[PDB]
Amino acid sequence: RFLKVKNWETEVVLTDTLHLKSTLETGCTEYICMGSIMHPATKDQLFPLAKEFIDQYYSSIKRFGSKAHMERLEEVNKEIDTTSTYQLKDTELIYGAKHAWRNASRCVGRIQWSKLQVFDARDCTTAHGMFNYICNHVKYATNKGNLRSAITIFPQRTDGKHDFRVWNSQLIRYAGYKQPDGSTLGDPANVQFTEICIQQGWKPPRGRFDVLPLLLQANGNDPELFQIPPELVLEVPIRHPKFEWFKDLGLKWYGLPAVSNMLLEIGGLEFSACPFSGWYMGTEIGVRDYCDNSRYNILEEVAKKMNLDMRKTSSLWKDQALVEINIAVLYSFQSDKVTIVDHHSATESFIKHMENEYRCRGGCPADWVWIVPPMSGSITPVFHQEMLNYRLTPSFEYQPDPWNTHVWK
Amino acid sequence: CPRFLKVKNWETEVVLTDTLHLKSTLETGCTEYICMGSIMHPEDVATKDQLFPLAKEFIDQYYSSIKRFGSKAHMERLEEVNKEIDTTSTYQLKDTELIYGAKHAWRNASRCVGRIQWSKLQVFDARDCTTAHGMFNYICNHVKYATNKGNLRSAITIFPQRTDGKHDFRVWNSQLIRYAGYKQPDGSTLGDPANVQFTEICIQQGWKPPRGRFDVLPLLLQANGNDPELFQIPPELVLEVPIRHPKFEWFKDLGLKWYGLPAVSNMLLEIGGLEFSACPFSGWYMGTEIGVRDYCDNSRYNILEEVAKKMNLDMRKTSSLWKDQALVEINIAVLYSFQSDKVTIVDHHSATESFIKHMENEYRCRGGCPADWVWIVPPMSGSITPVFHQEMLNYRLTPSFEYQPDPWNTHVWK
Ligand code: HEM
Ligand code: HEM
Ligand SMILES: Cc1cc(N)nc2cc(-c3ccc(CN)cc3)ccc12
Ligand SMILES: Cc1cc(N)nc2cc(-c3ccc(CN)cc3)ccc12
Ligand SMILES: C[C@H](O)[C@H](O)[C@H]1CNc2nc(N)[nH]c(=O)c2N1
Ligand SMILES: C[C@H](O)[C@H](O)[C@H]1CNc2nc(N)[nH]c(=O)c2N1
Ligand SMILES: [Zn+2]
Repeated sequence: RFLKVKNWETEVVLTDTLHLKSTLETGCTEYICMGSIMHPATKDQLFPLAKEFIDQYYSSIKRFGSKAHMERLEEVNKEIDTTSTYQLKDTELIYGAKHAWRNASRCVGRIQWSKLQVFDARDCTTAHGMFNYICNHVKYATNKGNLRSAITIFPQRTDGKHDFRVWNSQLIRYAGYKQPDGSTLGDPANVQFTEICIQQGWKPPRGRFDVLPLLLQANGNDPELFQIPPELVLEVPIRHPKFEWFKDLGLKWYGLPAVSNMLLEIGGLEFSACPFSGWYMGTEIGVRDYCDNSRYNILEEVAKKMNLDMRKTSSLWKDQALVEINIAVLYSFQSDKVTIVDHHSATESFIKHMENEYRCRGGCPADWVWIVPPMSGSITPVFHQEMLNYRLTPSFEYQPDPWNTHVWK
Repeated sequence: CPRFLKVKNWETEVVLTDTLHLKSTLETGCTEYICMGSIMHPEDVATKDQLFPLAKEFIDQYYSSIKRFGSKAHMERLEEVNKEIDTTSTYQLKDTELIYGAKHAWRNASRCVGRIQWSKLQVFDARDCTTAHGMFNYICNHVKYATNKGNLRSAITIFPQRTDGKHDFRVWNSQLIRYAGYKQPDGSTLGDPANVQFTEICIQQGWKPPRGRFDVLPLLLQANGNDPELFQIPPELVLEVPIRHPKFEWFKDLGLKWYGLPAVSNMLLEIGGLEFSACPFSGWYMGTEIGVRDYCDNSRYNILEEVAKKMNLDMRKTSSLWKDQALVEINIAVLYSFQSDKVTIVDHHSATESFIKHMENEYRCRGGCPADWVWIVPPMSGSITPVFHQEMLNYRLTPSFEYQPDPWNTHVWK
């Protein structure tokens, strides 16, 4: 049955028919909602999954039931029969990748989904080759600050014993170190991965913003360390348009957000290595990266320099320091002409994007809990926007951290 | 379902195990293939057969709570209720049961961040009420008691339950205390835009509006299914706070003020299958309720722009975050004004911190705590409050507070 979503600010009402095409589960039941939970093949299973994907591909290019469509199905069935798997055509690969992004309920940036540069790395066989592909990705995506969305797709999972994995959670991240006393130098989110690198032979500068090495795993072998050429890593020193002391905090960040630990699923096939990149919404750095307790935690230091009253919470000193930090981040990127979007602008685009999708697609899966920005929620248009969440394929999925699964040789 | 459900806090890595969801009663609106957790809203009267098991379930729960489950008293109460349903098709709650039910409707309110206080709730029994004048009397006493000269005390007043659905008691007001909103011919709105509809209804019922920015609405009260009647709440019973700012001298020049007592009156209380259509209840405010939503919402007082102008922020780029900056100062002002005037209020950092402690305790001692993340997380600065990183489970336990249609949509005029 059709479902309605209402915007309470504008009273605009959209009708969802798209959810009727979903097949994967949300995590919820009729009795319990799990909307705030972060994480709620064989020949036999594979072909219908493949058949489904091939179907909507040919439906997308308006050639459903064509001879070419029929033949492709017959070709895929025979190939699963003989080899227990199948390979995607280049067109299918690109379509599948764009629609995995399109279907990403938690991404507020999806108005861009069809502008995605797809790099086909399924011929890769070694970690050295993975390194090369990734360098090319980073260079292309960065584009001297005029960032471009991209995804590099490495060979699909075979028997599960020969997975390609990027062990980094992002291509570019700063190191974190457990200090002797107990605190943390650098980025606390990355303390474990940093130690994994150090064990593998990485010589840490033990600085505050050390770019981590790539830890790359090809065909199920032991992962190998590589250093991204520094000239490929674009960074932005964070300063504030009024507070001239803000630069004295010695903060900077990287311009390219590039998530590398997720799994891309297309027509039953699993791509365990598929780093993808876009550009930042300011809050991702300014709110989460800098102000989470389990992160850089600079709220105190900034509020002190703003000489704010920090004894009582009701002075909202945390709230004030937060806005200023996020002003600094936006101002810094824009001044260095590195692509960035503020949460007001991003959330506006998303409402516009939703309207588009309801119009041409009959819906848009959207995770309110993740779509609403981590600051100033209700003065953004998405706060008052009702959303329906459901799981469409092709999709990006979570997967276990490889150091929990890998058997070292 | 399985017997155990785990939730994680991603900031502290604390994990909690929920068994209480097994007692869940109604549908959530979600299914296996769709989540509706951001949907605001995902005659009637129960029959003898429908009522029997619902009352039994509640009476069982009550006697379980006072450690007398299976006792002679438990069994006699069950038999008494059963016979009363059999021969009257309804039943009456004992005072103890009524008080227990009301407290637990609040305890079970998944959208409420303030539930650490749930056991401290003054329950006013108004089931002897027969007329709108009497409703007015009970409601005045509620306001005076709850307000306590600024030392607010949470309270609920419960009017007679529903019978045949044609004799409902209703408070037509959405809250006991709200400001009027007036639509102007030129398209603009004076006062509170959120209340324009109810204001017009009052004006049609006979109310003479002062037509100001902060006119307290009259009470519109329906007893026993009769046409509603208008009453003016004694002005001295309405505690208000002028909003000023601890640094900005000019903030007072905005002429803003708000009322101290948040008292919601359009919800339905459901206990053991009985339905109390008029059950006004009140607590004290979280600042953002007034400072973010009431003031800064576009379809509300919308002073963000004017505050920004007096702060001389660049308002041409959104990326200057002039809105964000203004919003903070506004909420600073609200909190400062209330505290200075010794009127009870809580900032979002305190409330969310208290709620986390509450939730943990509930998981520990009750086996869970239904919570709606979408409502629990505050409308500003979400990620720097401890609830943002806390996974939650939402499900519906009874007794409960429910939504119900606005009474003008269904009322048969005499
Ligand atoms: C082009 C600019 C983009 C912007 C501004 C943007 C913005 C965002 C933001 C703010 C989040 C929440 C991140 C967090 O809080 O951790 C997010 C999540 C996500 N994005 Fe986008 N994004 C962009 C491009 C992309 C691209 C190119 C892809 C894939 C091809 C993508 C796929 C995803 C996925 C899969 C998630 C959430 C993963 C999960 O937790 O399930 N995004 N995005
Ligand atoms: C004691 C101080 C209290 C505080 C600080 C508090 C705080 C809040 C807040 C901030 C909300 C969200 C409101 C909104 O965003 O519009 C809320 C909702 C709610 N509260 Fe509380 N509350 C308190 C007392 C109470 C009491 C005494 C009751 C009932 C006995 C109650 C029942 C509810 C219910 C049923 C909702 C959500 C209603 C819905 O589903 O829309 N609360 N509370
Ligand atoms: C492609 C892209 C762009 C962007 N601005 N942010 C992302 C953020 C994520 C992301 C990052 C981290 C997590 C879990 N901490 C969940 C999602 C993934 C991709 C992103
Ligand atoms: C008892 C109590 C205290 C408080 N501070 N806020 C409430 C807020 C509500 C509430 C207010 C508004 C809405 C829908 N706009 C839904 C629930 C209900 C009760 C409250
Ligand atoms: C669309 C969305 O569900 C709606 O605007 C909700 C979101 N969360 C909320 N949370 C609270 N506390 N109060 C609200 O009014 C809302 N509004
Ligand atoms: C518990 C909760 O689901 C978790 O902290 C989520 C909430 N919403 C989020 N939203 C975004 N965009 N990013 C996040 O990491 C989170 N964290
Ligand atoms: Zn759900």
